[PDB]
Amino acid sequence: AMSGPAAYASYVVRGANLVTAVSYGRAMRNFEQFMARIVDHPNALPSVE
Amino acid sequence: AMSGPAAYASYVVRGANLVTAVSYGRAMRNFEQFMARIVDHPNALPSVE
Repeated sequence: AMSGPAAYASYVVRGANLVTAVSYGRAMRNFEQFMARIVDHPNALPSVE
Repeated sequence: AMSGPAAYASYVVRGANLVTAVSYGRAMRNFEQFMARIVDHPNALPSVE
């Protein structure tokens, strides 16, 4: 017996990646984390937890 | 005597322009108004008015 997930994780190109996917021809996994670290906390050192 | 602007037009790379400027090698002009055509309201034909 084991207990894992039941479904796939869903990744989809939503409203901010979809502009750079169309216009630049490059997209990114999870835009919201890249934006919330470059401009929101620019001096946050990479910690583990 | 003519009427004209008192100052220059501003363009700042703040916001979502700064993420793609750092992560990728490119940057829009007016990313926000450019976003409202592609994902916020698609298949709308260009009209001058």
